[PDB]
Amino acid sequence: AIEVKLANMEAEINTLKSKLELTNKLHAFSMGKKSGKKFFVTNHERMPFSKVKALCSELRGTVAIPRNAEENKAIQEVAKTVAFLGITDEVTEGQFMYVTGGRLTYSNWKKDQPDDWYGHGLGGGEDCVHIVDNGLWNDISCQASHTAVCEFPA
Amino acid sequence: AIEVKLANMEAEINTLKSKLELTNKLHAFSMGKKSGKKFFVTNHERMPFSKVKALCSELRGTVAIPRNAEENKAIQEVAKTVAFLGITDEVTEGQFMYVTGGRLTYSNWKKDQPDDWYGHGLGGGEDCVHIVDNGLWNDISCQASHTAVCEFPA
Amino acid sequence: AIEVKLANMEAEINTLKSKLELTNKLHAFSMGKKSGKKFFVTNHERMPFSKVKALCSELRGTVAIPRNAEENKAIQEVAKTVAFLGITDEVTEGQFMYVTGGRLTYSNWKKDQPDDWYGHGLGGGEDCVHIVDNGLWNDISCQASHTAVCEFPA
Ligand SMILES: CC(=O)N[C@@H]1[C@@H](O)[C@@H](O)[C@@H](CO)O[C@H]1O
Ligand SMILES: CC(=O)N[C@@H]1[C@@H](O)[C@@H](O)[C@@H](CO)O[C@H]1O
Ligand SMILES: CC(=O)N[C@@H]1[C@@H](O)[C@@H](O)[C@@H](CO)O[C@H]1O
Ligand SMILES: [Ca+2]
Ligand SMILES: [Ca+2]
Ligand SMILES: [Ca+2]
Ligand SMILES: [Ca+2]
Ligand SMILES: [Ca+2]
Ligand SMILES: [Ca+2]
Ligand SMILES: [Ca+2]
Ligand SMILES: [Ca+2]
Ligand SMILES: [Ca+2]
Ligand SMILES: [Cl-]
Ligand SMILES: [Cl-]
Repeated sequence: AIEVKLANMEAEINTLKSKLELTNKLHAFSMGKKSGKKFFVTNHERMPFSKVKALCSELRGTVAIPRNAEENKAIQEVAKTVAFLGITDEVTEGQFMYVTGGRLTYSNWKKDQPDDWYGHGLGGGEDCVHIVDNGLWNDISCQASHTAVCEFPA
Repeated sequence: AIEVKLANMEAEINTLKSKLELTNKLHAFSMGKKSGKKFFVTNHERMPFSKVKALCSELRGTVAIPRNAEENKAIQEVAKTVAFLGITDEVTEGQFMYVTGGRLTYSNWKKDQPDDWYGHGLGGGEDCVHIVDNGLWNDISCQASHTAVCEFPA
Repeated sequence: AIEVKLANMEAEINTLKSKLELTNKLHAFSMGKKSGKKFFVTNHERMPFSKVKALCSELRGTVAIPRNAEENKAIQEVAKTVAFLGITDEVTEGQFMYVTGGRLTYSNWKKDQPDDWYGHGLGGGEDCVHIVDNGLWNDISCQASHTAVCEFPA
């Protein structure tokens, strides 16, 4: 009966994997994931950039990144407040890179930005980026606290 | 002792099956499932009727079908926008059927509806049904795009 | 093969435990849970207090309890309507205790409340509590039906 039990166990585990996969698809759908599109999610909590990265990473996701107007819109609609984006120029001042690697292609900066401003007193300039209400971008200090928005694959 | 190891693993599996069921109930609850009532959910995506059916099927659910005043209002509030219902007369004009079978019973038509309007100059007349923000019903082209709402058993 | 197959299943089970934990974490995150803080969830259903208690228990949570003004507002924002709180004076009239045990360490009683009113005609005085307008408290009949709001640990 040992082999029969082992064979049933494999079947129990497989059925469980299948149901968990279904749970995951249903949750993404209920959270607004559009067919074939990447989806964004937030808990509406503000925190320094390093905390957003750590949080999304814990969720097996990454800090939200707009690759085009459509996604930029989706992120602002999900965030409903100023939120960090997975874009920074910490590695080399002036050159913005996606946290997941690579130079910035699409951009949607506000007029007169980025400006690596120091007048905020949080020490240093501005090497992180956040999306404001109207969808335009601004470089801000990575120490500032803004809404955490994580992104999950299409 | 393999038999002992196997028994303990079976216990672990049973615990995970209970935890996953708990996850499922908490999620249904968080998305508004009322006790002893069917559960309606949407990702707020508009799409032709053919896709709504496909998406809901992939999630092991069906296109939302209101069977009474209670459910009509519940679905209304979930969609929050004009959404398709699982009702069609595609087969035989004038004979609206439930995507899951049977002739239409409960209905909440808007004054002058159905009317199988062809004036939309798209394709045929109107063989699908959607709910307006007012909660009423209207037959519409099955190729128009409206919010996708799926339903799960009570 | 047997022992090799069994070892693999231990790995399959452990992998599933981690994936389900990740799923639970993302869901709490999507339901608004803030880092290191407890969170509240509701399906927006009104029901008698005993129903609320049994339901939250089934979800492995407890009936929502404000421990401070901060949490009191949180509950108020999630419920959006009048909701029951996990506080009652059923054991000893006049002394409200947390359904989880212990005397109140924080209260936000409305003026002229608690009054253990009998004029409601449901029978008995008022031994339960619900948060009303402005986030203020009022003792109400446990027989009355109000929004179910459950609490889960930080
Ligand atoms: C939220 C925002 O845009 N903040 C910017 C700040 O980063 C800096 O550029 C400053 C220049 O004086 O202007 C501010 O408006
Ligand atoms: C949303 C809605 O009701 N659309 C209807 C359309 O289906 C068709 O019946 C047309 C004929 O006049 O009238 C419109 O108002
Ligand atoms: C919803 C509410 O506050 N109900 C209270 C009721 O509990 C009782 O105290 C009554 C006495 O007159 O006053 C009402 O305002
Ligand atoms: Ca720099
Ligand atoms: Ca910079
Ligand atoms: Ca700036
Ligand atoms: Ca027809
Ligand atoms: Ca028709
Ligand atoms: Ca019509
Ligand atoms: Ca009493
Ligand atoms: Ca009392
Ligand atoms: Ca009272
Ligand atoms: Cl910085
Ligand atoms: Cl009572």
